[PDB]
Amino acid sequence: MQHHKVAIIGAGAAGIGMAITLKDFGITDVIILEKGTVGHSFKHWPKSTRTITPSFTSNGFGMPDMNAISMDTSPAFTFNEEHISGETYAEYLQVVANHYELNIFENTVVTNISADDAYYTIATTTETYHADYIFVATGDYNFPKKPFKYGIHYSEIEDFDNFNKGQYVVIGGNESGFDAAYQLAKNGSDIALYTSPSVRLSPYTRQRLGNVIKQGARIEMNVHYTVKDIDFNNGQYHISFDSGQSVHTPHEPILATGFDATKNPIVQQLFVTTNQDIKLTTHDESTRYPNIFMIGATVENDNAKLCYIYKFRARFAVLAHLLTQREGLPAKQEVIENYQKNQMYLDDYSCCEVSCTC
Amino acid sequence: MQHHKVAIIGAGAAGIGMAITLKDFGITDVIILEKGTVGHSFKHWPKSTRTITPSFTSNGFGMPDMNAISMDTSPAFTFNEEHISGETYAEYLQVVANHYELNIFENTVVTNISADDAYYTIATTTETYHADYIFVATGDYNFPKKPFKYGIHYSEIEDFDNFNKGQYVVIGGNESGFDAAYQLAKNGSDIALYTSPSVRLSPYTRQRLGNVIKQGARIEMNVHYTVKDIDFNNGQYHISFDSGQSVHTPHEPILATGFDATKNPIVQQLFVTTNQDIKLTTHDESTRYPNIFMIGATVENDNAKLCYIYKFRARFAVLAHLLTQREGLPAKQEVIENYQKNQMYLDDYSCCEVSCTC
Ligand SMILES: Cc1cc2nc3c(=O)[nH]c(=O)nc-3n(C[C@H](O)[C@H](O)[C@H](O)COP(=O)(O)OP(=O)(O)OC[C@H]3O[C@@H](n4cnc5c(N)ncnc54)[C@H](O)[C@@H]3O)c2cc1C
Ligand SMILES: Cc1cc2nc3c(=O)[nH]c(=O)nc-3n(C[C@H](O)[C@H](O)[C@H](O)COP(=O)(O)OP(=O)(O)OC[C@H]3O[C@@H](n4cnc5c(N)ncnc54)[C@H](O)[C@@H]3O)c2cc1C
Repeated sequence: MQHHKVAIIGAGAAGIGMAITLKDFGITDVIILEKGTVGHSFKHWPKSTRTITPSFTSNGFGMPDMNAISMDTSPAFTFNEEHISGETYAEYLQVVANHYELNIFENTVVTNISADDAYYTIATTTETYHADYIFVATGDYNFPKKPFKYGIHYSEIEDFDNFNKGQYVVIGGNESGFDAAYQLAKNGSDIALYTSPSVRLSPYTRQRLGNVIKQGARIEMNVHYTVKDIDFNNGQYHISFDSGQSVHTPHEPILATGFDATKNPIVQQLFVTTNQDIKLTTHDESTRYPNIFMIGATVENDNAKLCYIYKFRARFAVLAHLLTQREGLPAKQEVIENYQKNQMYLDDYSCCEVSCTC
Repeated sequence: MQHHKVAIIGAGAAGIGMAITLKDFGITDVIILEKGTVGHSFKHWPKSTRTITPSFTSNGFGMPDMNAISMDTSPAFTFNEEHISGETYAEYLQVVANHYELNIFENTVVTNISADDAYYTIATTTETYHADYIFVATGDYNFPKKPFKYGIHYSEIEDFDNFNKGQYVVIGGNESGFDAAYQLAKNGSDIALYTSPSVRLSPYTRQRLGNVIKQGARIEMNVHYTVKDIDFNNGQYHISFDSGQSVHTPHEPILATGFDATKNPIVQQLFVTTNQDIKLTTHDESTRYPNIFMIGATVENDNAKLCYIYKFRARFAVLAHLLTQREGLPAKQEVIENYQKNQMYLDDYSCCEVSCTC
């Protein structure tokens, strides 16, 4: 019934962060609608997965803990950990949501959003809600890319310890693929990795991988290979490539293949989704519906992929301000200045240009 | 002979960083005078010591790698490491010094600085130099606190592996003391730690310490003890405390006791050094001599201890600007704005107030 100012779809990193930022800009009539519980995606990381980005409570001197979604919070503070488990990060989001008294509705699958006269109407599996501004914060963890007949996606592994010691193949040479190799190899398995790469790799994964290898771990990498299909016959898996002889392997291959936000129905209803790409204005706004915005790790602008918390969280306050100006309210320059001083006001993508001189 | 604009005493983290920042503000007639080689202190860390602060190349999106001493550099970039060895950090400072073409004079022990009419005169063991502005960047690693008859200071250990497996005592329950315990315990020794503390500890050291302990390591901590003296008699070391029965131990105790910058002759000549405290103006300037400043980890203001790279490096550009204004040159607002945007313009200590809400 209520004519809410804001509805945020999804109570993940981006939705919780955005709700806190909106509060700082004086916007409190905000509901968050979540299909599972706060931090759903993080709770479904494999058990051993840790953030590659390290948490340190540098919050006082100009940059908040890189994994924090608000200026005054820090997983390193709450948990005394540097590399955070998904389970711990879910709890971080719960601790922060409880503290800032966010109005969140769990176990509510948003099914349809449409325009009415005075607001947007939000159909869910629970009840209907209404709001002026919508922040689509739905991510993509539930839409992993599974292009072949077989293969276990990284996102569907509960615990790499459940795999018996043996011979495994990993497809995708990225952060998750090398993590998969490292998790399996640390338990004594032999891994073959096929990739479309160690040069793009974060220090955390690079050092962990290098240490098990330096200690004799058997991890091999084949570097100019693209998988055509995976089939199962004659008691084993057969990986066929575009250019190259097929390969056979005893256990199901692990796919570190990525995800696709355009597969989300809500994204399809609210944005132009031309080609696995979500079209947004320079203010992260839908080009179809006004006052509908996209937030989180799925925001790409080909001036920045925004896939890290420390990147996508810098947009929150830029949108909160825009919202206050469209509402005819004065600019909250005390607040805008805190965000700017703490690296959380990315208003110009021209200066996201990341490159070191040596 | 030359009437230099600037002389920086010390080519450590702070001296190299300050020279690069001065260059960005258009001040290039800068000499750096170093008693050893670039990064001398780091080269004399114990071999196993790593920065507790993690390096990640976040440089593009508003905060440079926390261990970097300039905006456009990153040990994570150059070395693909997160927790940096002292040896690697020395090389980082050398790579950056070579790239920015700093004018550095190694193996030059500065012995005396005094006022002349048109500039300051700098007596060294090599030759005499002259400069308008002096940045005292001498640190304190060579003045460890050794208050007892015996004890091996943490800073004088080359390699914790050289200690035979056995029974050790560590005095001081801080980052270095817990590192000492962890290094010895990981090689199977039993450690007794005496402290004036795990709550102040960084995530990196907390997790490493907790892991060896969880794996059965024998590390014990006695928490309300102050060492009076250490003596050696009857084949062993005797630790006597203010309040408490003495203790006896077979090997020389390891002191994680800290350092004292006021023991440096150059600091004594240029600052009021009342009580292990160095008196500075709100612009890090000497209260005795104008245009003489203190930079680095030794700058404390009881509004901030500035003992971390990410803290003390934020003062560089504030001083560089002050210098340009005293020179009657226009404010370089392009530069001032880069520094401000990258968390490296700490002009007001009132906002160094570090405290998380949860
Ligand atoms: C394995 C892995 C490791 C990562 N490691 C790092 C790291 O080291 N550092 C870093 O900065 N980032 C990391 N990330 C990247 C990024 O931070 C995460 O993807 C993060 O989850 C992005 O946050 P989000 O809010 O955009 O999405 P999510 O956290 O996925 O939140 C989306 C939420 O919306 C909900 N939802 C979806 N559809 C609906 C609907 N129809 N109705 C209601 N609710 C819905 C979901 O249940 C979910 O909780 C990692 C990601 C992955 C997958
Ligand atoms: C063991 C240890 C671990 C640390 N870990 C971290 C970390 O995790 N993260 C972090 O941010 N900081 C860390 N630090 C804190 C701080 O960053 C270091 O102390 C750092 O060395 C400070 O840099 P500096 O330039 O002020 O001093 P220094 O690096 O010590 O530089 C001073 C230089 O001046 C030279 N010098 C001294 N006297 C003279 C003279 N008379 N004439 C010419 N040259 C002279 C010296 O040779 C030396 O090279 C750590 C420090 C120690 C001791």
